[PDB]
Amino acid sequence: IKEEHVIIQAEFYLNPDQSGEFMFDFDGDEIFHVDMAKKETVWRLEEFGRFASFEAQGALANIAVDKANLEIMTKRSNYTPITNVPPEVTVLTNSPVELREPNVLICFIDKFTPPVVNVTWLRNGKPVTTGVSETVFLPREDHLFRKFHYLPFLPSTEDVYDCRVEHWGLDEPLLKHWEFDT
Amino acid sequence: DTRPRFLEYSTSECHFFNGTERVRFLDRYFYNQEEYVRFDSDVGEFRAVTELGRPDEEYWNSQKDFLEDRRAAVDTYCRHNYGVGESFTVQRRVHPKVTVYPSKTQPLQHHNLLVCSVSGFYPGSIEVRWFRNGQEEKTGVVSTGLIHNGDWTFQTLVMLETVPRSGEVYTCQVEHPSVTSPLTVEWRA
Amino acid sequence: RFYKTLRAEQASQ
Ligand SMILES: *[C@@H]1O[C@H](CO)[C@@H](O[C@@H]2O[C@H](CO)[C@@H](O)[C@H](O)[C@H]2NC(C)=O)[C@H](O)[C@H]1NC(C)=O
Ligand SMILES: *[C@@H]1O[C@H](CO)[C@@H](O)[C@H](O)[C@H]1NC(C)=O
Ligand SMILES: *[C@@H]1O[C@H](CO)[C@@H](O)[C@H](O)[C@H]1NC(C)=O
Ligand code: NA
Ligand code: NA
Ligand code: NA
Repeated sequence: IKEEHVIIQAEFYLNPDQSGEFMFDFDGDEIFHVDMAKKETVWRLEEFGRFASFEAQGALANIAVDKANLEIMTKRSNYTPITNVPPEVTVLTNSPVELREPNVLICFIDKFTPPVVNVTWLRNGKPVTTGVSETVFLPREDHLFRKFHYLPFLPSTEDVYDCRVEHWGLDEPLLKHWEFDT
Repeated sequence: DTRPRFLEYSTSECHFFNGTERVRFLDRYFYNQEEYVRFDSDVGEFRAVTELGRPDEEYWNSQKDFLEDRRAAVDTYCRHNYGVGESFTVQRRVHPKVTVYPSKTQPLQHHNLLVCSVSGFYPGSIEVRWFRNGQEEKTGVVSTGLIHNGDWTFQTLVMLETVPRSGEVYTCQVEHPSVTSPLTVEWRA
Repeated sequence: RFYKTLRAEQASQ
């Protein structure tokens, strides 16, 4: 006997950053998250928001409790800070790449904690932000996180790409390379 | 940033079996890297995972309205949320793109590789099979497995170890819940 | 239809 599906409500509060996140995950995919700054529900695919609703205020009230719980747990642990766990970074394409046929570079960041990263896409060693997207911090069966970053691009034999990941568990920012084959 | 960090993290998990016939609900709490306390609907009360969570097991089990809310979750929360998104999650069907291309071994081995790339599909469960002159190939079939793209799509690359002969017809066949008939892509040397 | 939040509760102080 094996489960068919899993729905997870994952939330965190982090000090001293004073940052929190609230999201729902279905079988490893983000259904939605709450934009804390705008106090609004952000759907992963637009169609979801046409079929379902979520009141952001409930996520905001939970985040305030998560913050209170962080203060209580921080004291109970005798002020023990987190040990950083650096991520594993994989760069792949959405599909096999063909010259001048638009495609997407996927940077998969996995098995890390705390849930804080700085991710830069590099085209020939230069920062690029056009059409980029990302997931929030996604849950794993363990205490660790996963995240995806996306870069749509027009494949050429000339251009090279890097996904540059900064995490406090990393001595230096981690660069994962991609270039067209043959 | 060298500043010490302090993390509070929780997951409220709904595990579904045979539709919604059986549901297992988990309310899990983590401080930094440590899961310290949880509520398991199969158990029926909070239980410390570690010593750090003993004060919460004791206190939360004494909070009558809170424990009843957790006990009702399988229906009021799990079954409720399953139904809300059912049409676009459980019933989401996204048909695959099937691409076949040869690949050289590096350095050259006796065989070369025939790649069957199956992409942009949902759900993750798929069957990708290689055929040589209408006969299934079980040997020389290598896959990196199922790859999640993090965007409600999956991909997989299934390679066939080949010794390509003049008039051999290779066929990659794909079966997936999004399609009623097996999808095929033929390749000739 | 609305997704429901499972409400958080303050820990033992
Ligand atoms: C991500 O980027 C920022 C900035 O480079 C880092 O955090 C601090 O941000 C402010 C400015 O906005 C500065 O005062 C600090 O100097 C920054 N810290 C450092 C060491 O430069 C942040 O540390 C980076 N996050 C990660 C996970 O590496
Ligand atoms: C916190 O301090 C108390 C008393 O000195 C001790 O019993 C306990 O083990 C400590 N816990 C941790 C996580 O350091
Ligand atoms: C699913 O639940 C019902 C309970 O009446 C049963 O008819 C059916 O056999 C179950 N299917 C499986 C695979 O357990
Ligand atoms: Na190719
Ligand atoms: Na266990
Ligand atoms: Na509703």
